[PDB]
Amino acid sequence: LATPSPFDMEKMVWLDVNILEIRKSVLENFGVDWSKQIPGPFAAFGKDFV
Amino acid sequence: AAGQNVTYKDYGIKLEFEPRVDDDNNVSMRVLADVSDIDPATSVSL
Repeated sequence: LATPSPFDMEKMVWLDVNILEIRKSVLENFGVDWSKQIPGPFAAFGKDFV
Repeated sequence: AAGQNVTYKDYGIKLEFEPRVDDDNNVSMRVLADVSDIDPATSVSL
């Protein structure tokens, strides 16, 4: 004849979460940028024998 | 599919409540609480 409870009282849990992030960066661009591919010498010949 | 139907999306303040009570007036419940607003920064134009 005994009956159960409508529900059981559970235990409560507290959650504490921490997220930490640090970012650092450097960027350098120094100097002189010369050309590396340049035209060279040329030579041509032409003649009419007849 | 495809790449028409029109749907409506709720926004604002929304609550849902499902309580249960014991003989000692202990309350076991599930609660949803939502607060949302329209943000112009992330809106697209299509």
